[PDB]
Amino acid sequence: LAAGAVILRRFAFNAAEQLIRDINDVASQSPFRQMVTPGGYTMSVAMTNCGHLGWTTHRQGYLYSPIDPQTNKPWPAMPQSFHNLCQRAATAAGYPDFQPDACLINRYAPGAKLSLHQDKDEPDLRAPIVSVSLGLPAIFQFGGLKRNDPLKRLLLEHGDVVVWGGESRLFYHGIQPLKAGFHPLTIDCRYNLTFRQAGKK
Ligand SMILES: Cc1cn([C@H]2C[C@H](O)[C@@H](CO[P-](=O)(=O)O[C@H]3C[C@H](n4cnc5c(N)[n+](C)cnc54)O[C@@H]3CO[P-](=O)(=O)O)O2)c(=O)[nH]c1=O
Ligand SMILES: O=C(O)CCC(=O)C(=O)O
Ligand SMILES: [Fe+3]
Repeated sequence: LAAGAVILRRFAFNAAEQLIRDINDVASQSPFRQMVTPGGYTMSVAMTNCGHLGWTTHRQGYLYSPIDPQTNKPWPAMPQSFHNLCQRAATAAGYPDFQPDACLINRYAPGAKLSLHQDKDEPDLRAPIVSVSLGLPAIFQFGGLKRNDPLKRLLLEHGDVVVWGGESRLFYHGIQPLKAGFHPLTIDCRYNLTFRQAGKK
C-alpha cells in the first residue's frame, strides 16, 4: 500500500547473472566503500556508483559528484545491461520519459542495515527512482512524508524491481538488518541498484 509505487516482482530474474557480472566490473574500477554520514557514523552498507554522476557523502553532506572521491577518477560508465533493464522497467511502470544518469549500488552483508531516510538530493523530485534487488531477501520498511508516520514492511527478493513514483518517491524508507543465508548467485550478500535522474537537465 504505497501510492505511486509499482512493484514488479522477479522482473530482473532473467537478467541477474549479467547484472552481477557488471556490478563486479564497476566495482573493479570504483570499489565498494563504507561512507561516513554527516553525523560522523560509518554506514554498514557498502556503496559505489556508475553513470555520469554518483551519490556520495562529501564535505559533511550528501551530493552528486562526477568524480569518485576515493579514486579521483570519474565513476565508471553505466553498463548497457543496467540502462536497458532500467528503461524496460520504467516503461512497463508508466514512466517512458525517465532517463537515468546515475546508479547507486548498495552491498549488504549479514547484519547490515540502512536507517530511515528520504532521497531528496535529486533536482526534479517528480522523476521516479527504479530499485533492483539481487541476492538475499531483505525487509524494506517505509513510512510516509513525515518521520513519525506509521511504518509498513515489504519483503524484497532476488529479482524484484520497484519503481518509486508519485507520493512514494518521497516516503521515508530503510532496510532492516540482513539475515544471514545463502544465495546461489551472490553467495552471502544482497545487492540493490537504484537508478536516479540526478543531472539538472
Ligand atoms: C544513531 C546511531 C547510528 N549508528 C550506526 C548505525 C547506522 O547504521 C550507522 C550509519 O548508517 P545509517 O543507516 O544510519 O545511514 C544514514 C545515511 C542514509 N541516507 C541518508 N540519505 C540517503 C540517501 N539519499 N541515499 C541515496 C542513501 N542513503 C541515505 O540513511 C541513514 C540516515 O541518514 P541521516 O542520519 O538522516 O543523515 O551508524 C551507531 O552505531 N550508534 C548510533 O547512535
Ligand atoms: O536497499 C534498498 O532496497 C534501498 C536502498 C536505499 O534506500 C538508498 O540507498 O537510498
Ligand atoms: Fe533511499
